[PDB]
Amino acid sequence: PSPYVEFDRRQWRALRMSTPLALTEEELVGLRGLGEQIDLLEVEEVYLPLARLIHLQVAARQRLFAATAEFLGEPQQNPDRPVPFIIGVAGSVAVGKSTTARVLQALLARWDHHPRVDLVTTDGFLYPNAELQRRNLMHRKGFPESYNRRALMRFVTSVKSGSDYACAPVYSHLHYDIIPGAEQVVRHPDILILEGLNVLQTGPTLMVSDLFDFSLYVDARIEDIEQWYVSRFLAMRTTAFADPESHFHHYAAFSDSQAVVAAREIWRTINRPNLVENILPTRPRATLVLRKDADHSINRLRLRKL
Amino acid sequence: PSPYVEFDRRQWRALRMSTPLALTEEELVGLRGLGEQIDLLEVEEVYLPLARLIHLQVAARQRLFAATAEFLGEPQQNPDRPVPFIIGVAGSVAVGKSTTARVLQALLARWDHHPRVDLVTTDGFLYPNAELQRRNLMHRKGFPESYNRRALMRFVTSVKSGSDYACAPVYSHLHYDIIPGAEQVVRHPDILILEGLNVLQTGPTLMVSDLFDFSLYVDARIEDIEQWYVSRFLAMRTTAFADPESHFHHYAAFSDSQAVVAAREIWRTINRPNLVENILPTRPRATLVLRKDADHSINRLRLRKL
Ligand SMILES: C[C@H](NC(=O)c1ccccc1C(F)(F)F)c1nnc(SCCOc2ccc(F)cc2)n1Cc1ccc(F)cc1
Ligand SMILES: C[C@H](NC(=O)c1ccccc1C(F)(F)F)c1nnc(SCCOc2ccc(F)cc2)n1Cc1ccc(F)cc1
Repeated sequence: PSPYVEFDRRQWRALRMSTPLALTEEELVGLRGLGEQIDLLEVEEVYLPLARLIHLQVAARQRLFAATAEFLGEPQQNPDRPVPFIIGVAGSVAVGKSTTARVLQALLARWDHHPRVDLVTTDGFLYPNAELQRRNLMHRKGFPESYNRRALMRFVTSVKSGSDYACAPVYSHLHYDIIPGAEQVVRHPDILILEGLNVLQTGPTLMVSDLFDFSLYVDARIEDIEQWYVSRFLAMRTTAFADPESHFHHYAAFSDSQAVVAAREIWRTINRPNLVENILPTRPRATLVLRKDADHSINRLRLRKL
Repeated sequence: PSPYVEFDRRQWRALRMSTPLALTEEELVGLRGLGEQIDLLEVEEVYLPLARLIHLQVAARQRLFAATAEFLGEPQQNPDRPVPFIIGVAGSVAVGKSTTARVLQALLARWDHHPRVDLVTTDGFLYPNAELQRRNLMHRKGFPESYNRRALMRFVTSVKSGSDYACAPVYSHLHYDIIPGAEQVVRHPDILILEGLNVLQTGPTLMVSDLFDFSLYVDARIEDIEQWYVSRFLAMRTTAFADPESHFHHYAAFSDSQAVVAAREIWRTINRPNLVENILPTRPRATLVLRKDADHSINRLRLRKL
């Protein structure tokens, strides 16, 4: 006996969920438009039921806000609407956190209950390269201490406060650095998705996940993520690495075989250990774990018992 | 702005609040049953409203479980009813956690949504004195490592799993040790309250506060808790210390003056440092912070915005 309800591919797919849960052609066009060669069959058979389950929790939290406001005879110091409902998205580099997150942002905005949905990545809260250097942490980008934890906690707290205005900094992956002067403004959305390696990480004191209303961990066999990491790396030889401004131009194209080999070594030396030491242990902390098989198709969902 | 809604005493009192909330006389009689000279005016004027607020969260969770079971077309692997709703209660030694906990236990069982409310203290998860010897930890009794944290995690996990049967050990304060062979059995309650110094403490992997649905922190100025710790040590001269089976039986023989000196020492040397290091840093992780005046009456509630 476990604290999770477990579903295989078959039962999950088996949309007994008696909304004829099917997207329209307008929407499917829109969803192509996040093109990580996105498989619209998974969006409709898997991510749509998931947006639905999460929808039930957001709507529940919204009536609990109403009932509670009514009970407290709605006094001045109580807010006028619910604060943003915050979803955390965690997993290894290259498992597809960002794609999952973008898809949920899109699906969840479909309901009139919560149409304004924001997405922030914790990437924006890494220390600038210059600062990482000052601390001797360059070889540790994406490990817990390479993030300005205070700023990230201030950011999320302010969002949970129901501020009209919360600012995050912006990270360019192209430049391998924080963009000086850039800011993403978040203005009391109904939902805010927060995606990052570290979102479910444990801290001595108050931590970001203490402000999450729901959380998701994207999982896969460690070997399978290695393969996805390697492939994205070779593929980047065009798209990004090719660009002159790319911090990683000194790789831009140096033999497929030698790119495989370097990718494997960056994986084994940085990203894989960050996974074992720091990310995987946060897995049992998620409300929902999604396990994908070799070709990114979901084969197992574990959902915390309500 | 902050993540908290704040009430002072008068505001909380003002139960012109959308429902009449008064206790009946059979209720007030029952509530005297634990009447360590319980202030029954506070019980009806502060704790009743507090239990109502919590009830709203319990009932929300019950509906969400049903809306969710129906969306999932109710599978064999989803449980038939909600699993226990778990409330944590934390704060210093002598701050009145146990009283607080016992007053919400009886009050919450008032509603037919959730009549079966249990109470467990984490004291039952301290290592027995003998195992605490092997480890050189007798001087750290009540510090995070004096607990069998693995068994405490297993116990709370098993309850959140909806199992019919979960056993906690039993601590005797009289004998200053775990009673060998004795067990408290928990059998799928609607609500389980978990009271302890350590309930909201952080750790690297999964931690018990992950499995909570609501949590309370009982608060006061450190001066005042010292005053209550001291008063209770003196008072115990007559009561528990007087028992000849009392592990602290030699404390019965203490003059007032000697008792003040000794109590003041145990405090400023063991309990006060535990408060400052391990217990007080957990205060912002609570859903609700109850602050008490020197006289034991509540004077601030801080509640997390919904
Ligand atoms: C460790 C570093 N981490 C990140 O850049 C990073 C840091 C924080 C969040 C995400 C990421 C990212 F997804 F991009 F991997 C990394 N992990 N992979 C690389 S290569 C440049 C980015 O390339 C890829 C390749 C595949 C991929 F799936 C995502 C990004 N780096 C930069 C780097 C290369 C060599 C070296 F010796 C030190 C660093
Ligand atoms: C630090 C210790 N803590 C625990 O026993 C303990 C451990 C876990 C939870 C609760 C408690 C308790 F509240 F009872 F204090 C303690 N704190 N107070 C004492 S004296 C016996 C219990 O007396 C009181 C006195 C006041 C009070 F509010 C609660 C308990 N001890 C045992 C002890 C005495 C002398 C010495 F040198 C070392 C230890």
